[PDB]
Amino acid sequence: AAKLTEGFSFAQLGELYVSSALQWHQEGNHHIETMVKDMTG
Amino acid sequence: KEGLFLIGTTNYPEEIDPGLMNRAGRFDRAYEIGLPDEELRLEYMKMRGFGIFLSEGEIKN
Amino acid sequence: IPFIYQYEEKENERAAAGYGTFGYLITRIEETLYDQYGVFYELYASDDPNTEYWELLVEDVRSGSLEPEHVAYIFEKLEKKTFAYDEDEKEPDYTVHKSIRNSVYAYPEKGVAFARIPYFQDGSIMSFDCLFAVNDEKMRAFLEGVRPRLWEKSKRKVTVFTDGDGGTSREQEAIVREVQRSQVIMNPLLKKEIYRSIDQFFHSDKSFYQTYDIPYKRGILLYGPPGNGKTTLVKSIAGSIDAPVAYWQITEFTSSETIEEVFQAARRLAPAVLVIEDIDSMPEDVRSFFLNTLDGATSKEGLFLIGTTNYPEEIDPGLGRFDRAYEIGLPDEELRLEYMKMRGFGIFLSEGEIKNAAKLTEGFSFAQLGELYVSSALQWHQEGNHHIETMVKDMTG
Repeated sequence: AAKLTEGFSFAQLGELYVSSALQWHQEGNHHIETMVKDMTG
Repeated sequence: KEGLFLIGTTNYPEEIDPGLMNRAGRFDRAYEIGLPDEELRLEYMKMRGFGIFLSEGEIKN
Repeated sequence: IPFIYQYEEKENERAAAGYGTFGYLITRIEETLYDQYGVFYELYASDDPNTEYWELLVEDVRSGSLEPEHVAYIFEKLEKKTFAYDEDEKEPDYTVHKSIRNSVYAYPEKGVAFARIPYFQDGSIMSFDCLFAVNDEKMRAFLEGVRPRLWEKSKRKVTVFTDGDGGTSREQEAIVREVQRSQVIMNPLLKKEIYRSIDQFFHSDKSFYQTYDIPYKRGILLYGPPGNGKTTLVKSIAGSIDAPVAYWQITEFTSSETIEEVFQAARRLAPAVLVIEDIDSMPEDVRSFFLNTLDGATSKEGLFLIGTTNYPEEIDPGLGRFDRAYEIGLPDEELRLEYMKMRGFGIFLSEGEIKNAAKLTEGFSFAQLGELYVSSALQWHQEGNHHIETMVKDMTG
């Protein structure tokens, strides 16, 4: 995830954390690769 | 300790400070409240009371 | 555990400053009310900050009403008489009557009594306003009655709010001219429509609003090209309504603060019509806040707002946040003709001459028909001759 987050601000890595946290806490599933690719686009 | 839930309103989303948006703190989701479609207009007219003086067909019309 | 101050007070040093005079006056006011009415009045406000019903008291005394009875003077050698005359008001009142300060008054049927107790300090003469009642139920009924009395009294008046640097200035004015509905010169179809709201809001039973579940408020915008007499029209509409009328004069001092003052003061006269002329003159930094007072989450009821603008563009950017916006154009032939009979052309013209003059005044504003009237009047009053056809043709050119 460090490798895929090129061009990411610290804030964006933070917003990634909160959004990735719910999913793991909601769906038992984090889906970071899906979420980094969706947050870039 | 323990939680403010903020709700902001605007008729002019263009004049919004963009810093407000898509952060978990500050406003993390925005929703558009748009003109009602026909099904919703018909729903509004019924609860509002148009049925007092309008027939079921006059309201549909 | 030790105490620094060990001085032991004479019992004479326990006395409360000012209480010996005040408690003595209150006791005597109560003894005197008992002697005259046979009941016991109790203090309910020792220096009442409320002014509304204290102003009703003064107007009651001033106008010779039977209801408030003069019970006693407080100090033998302070004033027993006063007069309404204040040189700062527009309309002087020369009424002379018994003083309010230095007096005790009672509304004996109401069970409520008033004493304005004088005292000396820095260096003027001031007073404690003291309110008495025979029991809690009468006190409450008296308070509940204040607003309906103020309402009836303000039907008979027009209240102007002029925004200033400190705040808004309230000014009551006599209804020197009453206005019948037949004197509202206006497009008949739209006159009919507006008066449906007005008659329901002011001249009917209020049950309509509860039956259809309809907020009890309204706001209409009257717009059109300049000189179309919008202002004279709104005053004419306002004058046809059997309810207090309040005019709000936007100035360069209008802020979100004066707005709230004016609306809270009008809302005390609810139901009332609130006239707002040239709402386009208000500063652009309060306009967002202003439109919220009419439709926001905490907007209130009881007011029928009527505004006028020449720039509908700038007031209600959604043009829509007023309930309805009506265009007032220049008068067509029949309106021009109603105008001429109401303004008094029939003084010096035959009916044929009026009909004709209505016909020749195409494109005339109401103001221009007015300026025609004054100029045509002199001639008939100066030369025995009116020469309207000559004067309309000369005023167009």
